[PDB]
Amino acid sequence: DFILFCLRLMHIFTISKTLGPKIIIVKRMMKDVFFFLFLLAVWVVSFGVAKQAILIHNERRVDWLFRGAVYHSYLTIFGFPEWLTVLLLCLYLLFTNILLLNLLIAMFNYTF
Amino acid sequence: ENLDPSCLFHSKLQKVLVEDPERPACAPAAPRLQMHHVAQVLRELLGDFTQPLYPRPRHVTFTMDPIRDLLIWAIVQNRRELAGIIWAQSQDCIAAALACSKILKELSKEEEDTDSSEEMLALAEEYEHRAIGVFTECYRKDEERAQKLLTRVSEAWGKTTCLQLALEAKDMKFVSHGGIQAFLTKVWWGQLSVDNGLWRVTLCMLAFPLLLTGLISFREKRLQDVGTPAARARAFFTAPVVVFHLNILSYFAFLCLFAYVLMVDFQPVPSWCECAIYLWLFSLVCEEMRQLFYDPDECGLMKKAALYFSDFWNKLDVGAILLFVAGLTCRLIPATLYPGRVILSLDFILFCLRLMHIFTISKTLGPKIIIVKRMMKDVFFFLFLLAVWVVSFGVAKQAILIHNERRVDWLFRGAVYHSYL
Amino acid sequence: TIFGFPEWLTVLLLCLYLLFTNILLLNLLIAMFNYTF
Amino acid sequence: QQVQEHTDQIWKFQRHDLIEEYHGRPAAPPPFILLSHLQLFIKRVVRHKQLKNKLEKNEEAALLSWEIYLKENYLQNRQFQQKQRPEQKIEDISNKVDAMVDLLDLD
Amino acid sequence: LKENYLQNRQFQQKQRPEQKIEDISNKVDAMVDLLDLD
Repeated sequence: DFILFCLRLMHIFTISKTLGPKIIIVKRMMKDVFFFLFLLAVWVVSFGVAKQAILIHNERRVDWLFRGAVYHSYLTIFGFPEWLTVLLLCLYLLFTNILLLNLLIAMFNYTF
Repeated sequence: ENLDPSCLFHSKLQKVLVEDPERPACAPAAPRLQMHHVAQVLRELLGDFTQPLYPRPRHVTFTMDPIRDLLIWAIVQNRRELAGIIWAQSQDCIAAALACSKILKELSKEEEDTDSSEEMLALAEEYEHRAIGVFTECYRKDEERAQKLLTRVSEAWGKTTCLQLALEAKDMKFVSHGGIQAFLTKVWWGQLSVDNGLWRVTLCMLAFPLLLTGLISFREKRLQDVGTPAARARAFFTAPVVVFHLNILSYFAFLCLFAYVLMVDFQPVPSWCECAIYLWLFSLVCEEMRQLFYDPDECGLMKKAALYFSDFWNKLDVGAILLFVAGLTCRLIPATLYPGRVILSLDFILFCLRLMHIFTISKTLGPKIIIVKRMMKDVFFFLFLLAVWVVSFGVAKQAILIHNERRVDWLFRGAVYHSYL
Repeated sequence: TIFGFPEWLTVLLLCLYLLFTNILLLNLLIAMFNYTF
Repeated sequence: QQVQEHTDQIWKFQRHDLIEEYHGRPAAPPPFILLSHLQLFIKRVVRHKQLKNKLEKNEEAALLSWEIYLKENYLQNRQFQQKQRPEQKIEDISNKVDAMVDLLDLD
Repeated sequence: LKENYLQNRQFQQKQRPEQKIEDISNKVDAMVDLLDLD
């Protein structure tokens, strides 16, 4: 409830001369922000369960291995093993660090 | 018999006339122009799905609707001012304009002469504009009556509808008219009214008897007012929005169950859930196989397969099928369990990439998918140059600040971790 | 955070932060700075 | 900025086959679909009127006459609007003064 | 002030070039008829 009352303070800048139109613009942009968030979420959970599946055996740990993989996937979202690790890391650097940001550049520049 | 001998159509007519067997069967010195020769060469240009316009035979006489025959004769010689006069007195003008656009757009591709090719292409675009201009005038007066023009079967043009001609001729401006989009949306919602929204459809998908309440739309109010709930349920489940949503929910449950089996239930002896996902994927490929053998028009089976295999998502689907049938026979050999596990993991990634196909049906999201499908091409070539730059500075950093050391995975992987950081 | 059964609760807090912070205000800056540029 | 202007036309063109496939598809989810499959196989053992249908001739004649009338009205509007272009007005004005030139020079 | 506005609007609508061409085209027809009739 405190968070919901503190979101009320954004109503101030509508009375400003040059700030109101920005509020209208972000009220427009929310609609496809949400639908982009859905696809990034399903992509990230896909690569997370792939990473947990390949590099570990079948283990029934409830909050050990699942929360460890969740922390690894959250750390990845915040950003002879040489060939395999280089392949996984270059796949992540290919997909995550480029394409969806280009989609956001395109979509946000479009709706702006 | 008196076409000008410089046009392409005259050369094609000469070729099909000399290639006929029955005229040198009669007399090789006497080739005789018959009307079914013209019908045979028109069937090639206009598309295989139509019928022959002039039938093979086995005072005066008219054919049915002579003005289309005069129009076809005036078009293929590229006579603009004659065709502009003749089309003004035609009978069913919209199908005529679309067929003329299709013929000229087909003829302009194989002429090998530049100025006449540009003249033909401009004329085809002009006739597409004529068709749009008549249809919007028809659409302004009545809504529901003018939809019937898009779907009737005209016997004058080889028993095809007016929509297939626009779809085959790539007439992009006609299909995006807006009345056509309203018609496609009306087909998409099916039986019920188009304005109830998506979330209401999800809730009545969730709840069976909520459809029997007064929270849903209908049109053709004899079904809305008089409530026969078995018929109302059949009409609700017949609409393709509902079938699309049930299919995507079944696909989502399939993906979640496959992830659960791949996580913990992987086992060399066959579990029952492996048989469940096996028959699920068998059902999916059975429906995909059924979609290829449908063709009601007697078209090319190789042409149908070439159309299917040229598709992007169909190629991704058959790639996932190939990876699944590889991983299954890798799993059944008990000495190759871990390769089967990693191959099925990559197969899971390939099946989960299939879920991006959803947003094409969205109104404002499809163009974004087209844009990223364009952007991939230079994303890849930029990735090459960044990779060679980074490995260059990495081997430079390892070379300057260390002596010559032959460590296999100590110093090389340490420098690899430093370069990745 | 500005420099950038607990599974459900931590995932909810982290996805709320990843929703709000990493997206929207940067879009507002894209809009406003592109506008005044 | 190269392709963002007109790709919506390509999407509107690409909408149709996605509509038509699900219109033609049997109404069962992929687990429970197979019985419908074998039901269709019974039709294999022994189109639709929504995208393609043959009308009745007494109704089709009325429809075609209505289309004829609207074509006529469209041609009237197009010819009248092509008269009012300013370039055509200047051309008509230039053609009209030559008759006055010849009439003044001949007498 | 309404009267003054209407005067200004009518005078500015007279000075469009399309209207000037239309008036020029209408004026030459009287000369055509006068030259053809006599």
